[PDB]
Amino acid sequence: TTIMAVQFDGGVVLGADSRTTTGSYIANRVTDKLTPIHDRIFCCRSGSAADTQAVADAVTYQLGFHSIELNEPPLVHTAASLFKEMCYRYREDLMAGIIIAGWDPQEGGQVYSVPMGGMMVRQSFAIGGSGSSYIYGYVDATYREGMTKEECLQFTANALALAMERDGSSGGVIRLAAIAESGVERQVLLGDQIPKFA
Amino acid sequence: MEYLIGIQGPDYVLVASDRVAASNIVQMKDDHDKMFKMSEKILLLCVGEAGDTVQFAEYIQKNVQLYKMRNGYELSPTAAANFTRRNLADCLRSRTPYHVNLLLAGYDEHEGPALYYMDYLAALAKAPFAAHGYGAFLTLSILDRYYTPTISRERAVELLRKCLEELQKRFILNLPTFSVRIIDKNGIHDLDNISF
Amino acid sequence: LVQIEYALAAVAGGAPSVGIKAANGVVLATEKKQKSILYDERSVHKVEPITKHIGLVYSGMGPDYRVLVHRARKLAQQYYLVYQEPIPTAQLVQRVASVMQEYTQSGGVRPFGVSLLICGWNEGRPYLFQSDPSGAYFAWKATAMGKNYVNGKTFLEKRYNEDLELEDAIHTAILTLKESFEGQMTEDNIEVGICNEAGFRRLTPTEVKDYLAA
Amino acid sequence: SIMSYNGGAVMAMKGKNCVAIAADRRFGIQAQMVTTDFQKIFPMGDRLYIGLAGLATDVQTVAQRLKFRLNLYELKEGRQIKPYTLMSMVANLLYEKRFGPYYTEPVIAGLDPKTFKPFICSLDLIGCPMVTDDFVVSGTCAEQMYGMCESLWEPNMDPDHLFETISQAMLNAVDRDAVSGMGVIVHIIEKDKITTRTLKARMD
Amino acid sequence: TQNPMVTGTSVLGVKFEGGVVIAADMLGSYGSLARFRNISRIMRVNNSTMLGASGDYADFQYLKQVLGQMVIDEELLGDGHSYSPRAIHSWLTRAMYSRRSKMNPLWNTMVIGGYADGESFLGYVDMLGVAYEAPSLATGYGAYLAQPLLREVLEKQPVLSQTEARDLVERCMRVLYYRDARSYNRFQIATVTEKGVEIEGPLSTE
Amino acid sequence: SSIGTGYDLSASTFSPDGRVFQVEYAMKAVENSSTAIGIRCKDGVVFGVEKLVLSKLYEEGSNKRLFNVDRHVGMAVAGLLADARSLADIAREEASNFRSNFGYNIPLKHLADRVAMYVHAYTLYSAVRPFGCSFMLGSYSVNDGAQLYMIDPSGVSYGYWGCAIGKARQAAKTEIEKLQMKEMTCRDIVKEVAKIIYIVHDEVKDKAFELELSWVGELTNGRHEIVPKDIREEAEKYAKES
Amino acid sequence: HAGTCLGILANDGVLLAAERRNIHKLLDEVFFSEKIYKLNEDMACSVAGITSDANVLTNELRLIAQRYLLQYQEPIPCEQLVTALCDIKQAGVSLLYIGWDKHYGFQLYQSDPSGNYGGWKATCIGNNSAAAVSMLKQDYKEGEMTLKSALALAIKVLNKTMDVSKLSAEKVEIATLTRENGKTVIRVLKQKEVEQLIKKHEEEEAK
Amino acid sequence: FDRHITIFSPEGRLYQVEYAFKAINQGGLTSVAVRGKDCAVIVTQKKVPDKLLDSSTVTHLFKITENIGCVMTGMTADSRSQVQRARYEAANWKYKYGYEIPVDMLCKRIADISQVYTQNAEMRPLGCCMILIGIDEEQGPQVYKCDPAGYYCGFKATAAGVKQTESTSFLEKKVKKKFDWTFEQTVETAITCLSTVLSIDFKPSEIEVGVVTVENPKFRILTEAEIDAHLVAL
Amino acid sequence: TTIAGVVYKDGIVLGADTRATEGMVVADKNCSKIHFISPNIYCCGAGTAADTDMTTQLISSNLELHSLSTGRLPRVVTANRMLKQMLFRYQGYIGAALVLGGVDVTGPHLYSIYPHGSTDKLPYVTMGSGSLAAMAVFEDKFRPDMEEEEAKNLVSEAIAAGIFNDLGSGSNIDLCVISKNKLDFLRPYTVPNKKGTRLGRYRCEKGTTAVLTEKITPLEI
Repeated sequence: TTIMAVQFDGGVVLGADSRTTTGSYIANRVTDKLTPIHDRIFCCRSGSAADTQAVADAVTYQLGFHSIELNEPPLVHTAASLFKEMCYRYREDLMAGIIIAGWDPQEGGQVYSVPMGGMMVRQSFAIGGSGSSYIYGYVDATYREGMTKEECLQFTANALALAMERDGSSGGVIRLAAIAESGVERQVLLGDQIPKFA
Repeated sequence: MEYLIGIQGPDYVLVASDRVAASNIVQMKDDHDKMFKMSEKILLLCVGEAGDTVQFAEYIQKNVQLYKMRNGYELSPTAAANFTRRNLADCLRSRTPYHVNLLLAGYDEHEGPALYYMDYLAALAKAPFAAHGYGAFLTLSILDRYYTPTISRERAVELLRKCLEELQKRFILNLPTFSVRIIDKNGIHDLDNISF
Repeated sequence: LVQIEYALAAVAGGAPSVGIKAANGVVLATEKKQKSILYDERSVHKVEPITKHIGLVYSGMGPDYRVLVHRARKLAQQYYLVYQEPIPTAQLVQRVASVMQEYTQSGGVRPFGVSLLICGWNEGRPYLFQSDPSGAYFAWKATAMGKNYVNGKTFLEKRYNEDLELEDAIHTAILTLKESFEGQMTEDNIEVGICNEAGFRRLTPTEVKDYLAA
Repeated sequence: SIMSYNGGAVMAMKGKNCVAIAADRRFGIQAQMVTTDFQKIFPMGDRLYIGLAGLATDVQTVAQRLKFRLNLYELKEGRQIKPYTLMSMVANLLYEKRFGPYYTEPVIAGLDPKTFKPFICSLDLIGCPMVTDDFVVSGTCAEQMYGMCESLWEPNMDPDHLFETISQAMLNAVDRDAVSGMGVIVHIIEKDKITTRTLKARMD
Repeated sequence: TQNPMVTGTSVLGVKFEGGVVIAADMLGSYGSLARFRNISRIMRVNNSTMLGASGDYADFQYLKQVLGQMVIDEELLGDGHSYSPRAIHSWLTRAMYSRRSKMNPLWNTMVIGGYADGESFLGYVDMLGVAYEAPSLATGYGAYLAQPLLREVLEKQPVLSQTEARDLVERCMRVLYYRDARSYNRFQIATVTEKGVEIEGPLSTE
Repeated sequence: SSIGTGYDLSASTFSPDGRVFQVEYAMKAVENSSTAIGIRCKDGVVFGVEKLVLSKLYEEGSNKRLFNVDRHVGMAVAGLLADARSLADIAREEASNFRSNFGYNIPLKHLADRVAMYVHAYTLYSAVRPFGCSFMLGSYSVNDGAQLYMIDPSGVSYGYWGCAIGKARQAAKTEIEKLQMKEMTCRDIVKEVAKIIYIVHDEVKDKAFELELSWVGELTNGRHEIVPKDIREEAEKYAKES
Repeated sequence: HAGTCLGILANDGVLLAAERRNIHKLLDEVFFSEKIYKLNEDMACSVAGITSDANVLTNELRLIAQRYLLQYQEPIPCEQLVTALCDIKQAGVSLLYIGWDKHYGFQLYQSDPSGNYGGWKATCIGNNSAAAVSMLKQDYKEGEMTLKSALALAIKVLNKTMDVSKLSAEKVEIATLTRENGKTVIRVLKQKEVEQLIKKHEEEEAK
Repeated sequence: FDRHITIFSPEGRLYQVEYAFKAINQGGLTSVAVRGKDCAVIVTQKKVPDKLLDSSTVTHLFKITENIGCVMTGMTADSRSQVQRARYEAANWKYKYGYEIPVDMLCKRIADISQVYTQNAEMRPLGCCMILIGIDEEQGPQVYKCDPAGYYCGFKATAAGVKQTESTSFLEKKVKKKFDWTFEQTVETAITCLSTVLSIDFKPSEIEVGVVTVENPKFRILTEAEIDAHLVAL
Repeated sequence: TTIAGVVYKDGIVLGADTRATEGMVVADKNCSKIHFISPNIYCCGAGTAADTDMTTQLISSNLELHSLSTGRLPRVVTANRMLKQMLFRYQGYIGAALVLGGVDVTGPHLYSIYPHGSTDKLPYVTMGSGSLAAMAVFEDKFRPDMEEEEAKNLVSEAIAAGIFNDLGSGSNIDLCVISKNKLDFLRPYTVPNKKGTRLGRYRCEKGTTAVLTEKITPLEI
């Protein structure tokens, strides 16, 4: 798995691969690891494919009921704090590494990373999954401060393609998502549309 | 290990058991009755671990004595065997199983004499003759050799003594003294102790 | 036994329902009037299925029926998980009437204001029972509850003959609701459910209009 | 292998308008014969038998829990049980204690009391039903009678031809098993009679 | 925690004439991986108590909201009574001891600093409920790499000034950056006085 | 007049014209207690309580009629004070369990519904009586701005610009309507909140009283605090001169 | 008072004699177990109550009759099954109990609704009980009673307690419990055998 | 003692349930709902009883899910409590079954909660009624209503509150002559219904209107100037 | 075990073999591995054999209670989410590997359900021990939006690729075709491997086995 979220001025940019393995066999190769938690809040699932689905479906319930009571679009910090309290209470029985990125009117685009153990920290860009280790040097080097929406998409798509080439547990196609005030824009990069670095 | 044996005839359920109870290398008691009487006409020969014998056999002795008080008539030996088998079986999946090897023996006014066998897993088997302990390995084939189904009760005492002399000759544990008692139609008598 | 006698007053004030056990089938016909044209006639249903082969109708209080139609569906599936066979109609009514008895027994809870008519089909033989709010249940050939059920059971006793088929029982069930209707019954004002070898199903309203042409 | 603690060898075989269930007679602790008259086939109706192998104390426990649940069934329903339903009654008795199982694998064999069609079945230790048209086996010597029954079973057998087929399969399988034997008992369930034969076997 | 996931490292602490300074680096390690490089491991508990913790950073974020809410709960009823630094230290000893007795410890090691009623307080709490007070504290490999540097100055000079103990901590941070593999370049020193808790920015070793 | 039937002995019983009297009797304890007012401005929320002193032996600060239920929300109660301290402790636990689950300060539109559905829940059963205390809640934040809600013993919770609870709630509201508070600032209404208290106090019947004041607003960074001894003394001088 | 079941003890069997009461014509004549409810292989019963509270009292007796058999692998003695329900009713219908056990032979009991039982040689419960309890005390050889002599006494005292002009030959439910070849037989007698006892009574009492 | 709890009368009536319908008329307000061929509209009175009310906090229309709307009529504190179960039971359906709850099954869920108040004597019925409007995936628009008794029927148009009977006769008469509605001019049917029986029709900021449509299934409360457009054309 | 599924623009085609093994010896030659859930949702089953049976029966009863109460045909996402919220609760201690597939009002949907509670919605899945052999055929010969008989030839070739290549698979091919209109439950669809006709004649004559005793019990008619 290789997931990635990048914050820009006005929203966030998401990214994940599409490979779920069972050891060294690829059971699914078109997985959707970008799950909509709310209308302008996603999560990126990494780790146990059963734990991350059963946590994200519970936070979609907990945030959806929270949002209709308050009659407001919910905070992205509120969504990640639900992931924090879920991952922290059950980390003796979960292997769920989540990064939460979305938009809310109070403080704009936000990226929160909830790794295994269930700590929560707001990062300017977060990387996760087993293939995140292969691109720490790449994303720490070419991350400018104040990239545009189109520039964070290529920065996410280059960095995922570099890790899919190196990680056996990663691979497949690149699923990108941009969340801003206007809505969610989802595109899927397959074939020669994915970047190749030789 | 401790030793049990039963020989069923046409009208008697002759049983014997050792009179030794042992810790590590010493043996602590030279006259230890391992037979528990439950009715006027049934017994229960219980061996096994330390502690589980006197906790299970006393439990079965008073719950069968409770049947006589509530009703006036005592249990049949078959129903007391299945009552014993019922309690030992459904406790071996619990947190506190019992490791008791039993040999139940009673007489019935209608069904006749009966000897029952069960292991520590509570698998009840009615047998013409049965034995327990490590000394069962020696003494079953004297019984497989010389047991007729119509053996007299005086030829069953001498069949019993052939088995116990086999333990004196061949078995490594010192089992010098045995309690011997008969379960004919008049109840539980008590034959003289076979000792060496 | 005071509230139980008063719950039967809530049954006998309820809408008429008629059940007739034919030779090869059982028919459950009832009254579904609406107070206004504003009520959607097809939104809620009175004849209601339990299994593939058991349905039941009521006379009495509407919401108390749904508690019994939700328990009778559980009790039919708690049978089917254990025995892997569709529940006998005799065994279903024993469990439903035990639930209805369970609220008369406990204090601070009123009984159900509902009598039930429970059709069914087992082993090639039809079944029609009736469970009372007391927890009593009786096997019937033909009966009725609701408003004017004393007039209904005397009307059924003159026009019952155990050699009649299922198509002949749908007529004598609508003719029993005809006597105490007070209006003009369309395809929407009544609800009919039939139970045969093929199973239980409530009749679609276009199927009922063919029977209303008699 | 705790199901080889007492041995056990139970087999059912379907014939034409009749079934046959057969089992051995040995009760043994690990390798020690205790009795030669141990019951493994239990009557569960007029013409419907169950046979239980495996750990011998669950041979006696499951046969009594089932007879407990069968007598409540046969009196509440007011009719004898269908053999397809006794399959699911055992399959719920065994799956209820899944996490820690009854160490038995029952095979049932009987006739449908309204149709008299032959029915045989087998169940795993956690209650997985298995309806076959030829034969089912269970016990310590399972592969030995798997091979004797795809050599001898032909379809549509007479009851005197079915009895030879299931007994010649039981005898030659328990003679190649050390812990199963000491005599074989055979039940032939027909429409009008039950013939129980115990037959001459090698006593180890 | 039964297995720590994102850990901290050595938290210092030394009391001086009229206050306590503790320090910690701004880094969470996911098993020899500098994964989170901008986290604060020093808590402002209330106006007279401060707290820094080593060990699992997720368990420390649990203690920031339990001990954080407990401070707010005392400020609502307005009785004038705050918690003393000895009170947080004695509360936190009971919290960490109760979790080892359920065999579910909080994998941390706290340094409770504090100045109240004209006394500097400095208290250590382990993951086993081991608690004491000392003129100098250092958890982790600071107990080997910096606690010798703190105990040698506090024997010759038993009372330090604020600037004496500040430069002493920064001498011990530089030894930790040179000799602890889990350490990090950016750290922060927080200081309690008679004025209150003041956490400083991302100070760097050089 | 009186009724001898038992349609007013439980709150689990309607009257034959569709009234729950035990709720309507519970808001007679509120309608008999001293007056508490709260006025919202363009930059915050100011409370003010006519606190009756019942004995000269009681210390200044006894019977605190202005609670703090979170670090951003206040509470001004009326009615039976022992029940108000239990709804203070419920409002604190609701505000505490929100931050323990969602990780930020609880909104005031949502705090005054969790509490209002706790008050409502005792107006349904024959085992508990309704609360004898209406109360107010006021907060200020960058997100939500200034908000002031009141909760009745029935459990209804509306949002107000100005509020009054107590026996002079009718005379206080007609003074609050004289104010045009949507343009005034928060310090200028502490002059006015303390003014309305000294007007509606019937000094003939009630013997003597203290004045409690507390704001929450943008001049103390959105936390609820008791008005200090300087600004409360000036507002008590501008009122008693008026 | 609803039922009219009556027990009669003999030297070689016990018999229950219940009448099938059908109030309305549109009640379905059930082909199931109607009036004499078999409890286990050697014991039967009959209740003086409605057939819904019958199914609660009999399916509780059948739990006791099978929790015994699960525990001892013997059939329950025909007083302990009576006693165990009388302990449950002590913490609302009257019953009879016919059965056989190896201890006290053929047995007949009568549980009061209060929770009291008693061994009877012949008794009645339900509709017109004391009218037929008194008629049994007139003519019952307490010890010299054969089964058919007890069976003729049943349809004698039922011809003076129920109905009109036919003794309701299709609405009387005699069941006899006998010993035969070691096992225990419970014969709900058929309609042809129940009609001939009416024929053998109407011929013998007219002549 | 059969008038102080929910047990039967000797005539077979539940008096507390009948008294609970009288509790709906104590609010002094009236709500009217109506179904169109592709739309569903609810219309209430919005009475501002005090000049110091923040009028944004006085409402009776509530979002239950993203595309199921509500309108509560009756005791206001009981109304917010029965919204909270509908808020819960509609989000619990989405978590257990993976699709949006119908308006069919949400009324039947709420009415089954309300039946328990009419059978246990330890609790009173809620003195308020719910009218749920929403678009089904396969049946079009739906307008249903729960009552304190427990009845969950489906409606072409309905009413609630003090003018319930008078508004029904206005809605019956329009539902007999034509198909009772067409598209989102169905809003004009409901606003005339609440203005005929209450006989005021004073201002366009004294009502509250909510809609669901086929082309936009989400429940959207119309604004003041958006609802002045239907009233200037009325 | 070799179970598979595919989506064919008009519904779902589910396939399964029939060999049930107890160890490495064939127990049942005619096992049934495609299970009923609703009249429009079936479910192939691998993994632990009893944990598949008693789970899909539990879902088929909990979703009939949903079906009668809603009064309309159930959705496949309901059967997905009943299964994944149950298998997650048992933490994989019940080995249910499922190829849930069905046709509801939203269209054709097919899911693969893993024992730890992870689900995955694909146009084609295979599970079981012969699952890797059957994805060879789907990764080679699947195209989106096929026809009915084209998809049945794909799934039957996929299950046969698991029959001839996995040891714990064989003896027949079960098919199940679900559309919006019909439901073809094809239980003996393809018989690739048959038992060979025996050359000898080994029939036990009457009187070969000696008997010790014989008790005959006549039964009533």
